[PDB]
Amino acid sequence: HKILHRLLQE
Amino acid sequence: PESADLRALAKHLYDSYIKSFPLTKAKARAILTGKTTDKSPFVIYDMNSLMMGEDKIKFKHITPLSKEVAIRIFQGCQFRSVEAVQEITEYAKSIPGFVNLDLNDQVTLLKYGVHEIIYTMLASLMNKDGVLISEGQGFMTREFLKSLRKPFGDFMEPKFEFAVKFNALELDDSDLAIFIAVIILSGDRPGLLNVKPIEDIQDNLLQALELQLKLNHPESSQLFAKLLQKMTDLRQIVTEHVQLLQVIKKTETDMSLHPLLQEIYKDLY
Ligand SMILES: *c1ccc([N+](=O)[O-])cc1C(=O)Nc1ccccc1OCc1ccccc1CNC(=O)c1ccc(CN2CCN(C)CC2)cc1
Repeated sequence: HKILHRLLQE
Repeated sequence: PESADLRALAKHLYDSYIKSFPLTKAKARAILTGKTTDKSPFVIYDMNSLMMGEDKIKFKHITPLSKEVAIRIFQGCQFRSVEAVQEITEYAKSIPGFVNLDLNDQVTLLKYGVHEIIYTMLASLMNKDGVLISEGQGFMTREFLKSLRKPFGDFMEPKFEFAVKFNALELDDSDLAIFIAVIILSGDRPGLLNVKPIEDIQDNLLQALELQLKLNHPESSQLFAKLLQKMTDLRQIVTEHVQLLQVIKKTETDMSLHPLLQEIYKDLY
């Protein structure tokens, strides 16, 4: 879940 | 007494809801009832008015370059869904304690939650005969969506069916803010590691939601109960929505699903 992970950290 | 903290929570949520979701129910109803005297949405009932409405609705998201109507509409719908997920995610971050949860759980709550929330988001844009598109610039009819070829003709109907029932509860943005937070923090999602801190936060939100509904809708009784029963139906209803999308991903070579949407539909139920 690279994008979902990325939206949550950024 | 401790109600003040729940009222504070409800307002904190409404304030971040306003920041996260540009098109509110208030604006959508204003447009749908003509309360505001901005120029009405361009109504789209068929292939021809789809074509004629192109100045206002602006289906230019196919920018490598086009295809049959069903695909162009579905990708229009798909585009907005991606942004909806970006919005729900920002809103989740504002829910107190959520970002302190395990990042796998953050992901899992959103993975299952977004779909349930999107159905509620569509309701705000809907009446019995159609849906607002292009940030209120357009209005696509329910008949037109139905009349599309399979598998696309039945994609939006379940949302229309739900929307008719859901909108009858006559919730506003301040109710919806807390309702969305409750959905996101369900501790019975598949594959959750730490259920306890999810359930602790959700305890507060349901208390906040119960209070809000009594204060904001004192005339209307068992609204809290009516609302939880919808929330449980919603979970049931989303299991069909996932299956139709598997088919579209696997069958329709003309188009493709946005990677993000592939993440949230992957390995679900
Ligand atoms: C629809 C299809 C598939 C999925 N899915 O794969 O999960 C999801 C949906 C969906 O849920 N849509 C949705 C969720 C929440 C809120 C609104 C919607 O979509 C409403 C809808 C319904 C039918 C057709 C279109 C739409 C909304 N889309 C548009 O209005 C639209 C999108 C994109 C454009 C082009 N833009 C390019 C960039 N700049 C220039 C603006 C215009 C125009 C209109």
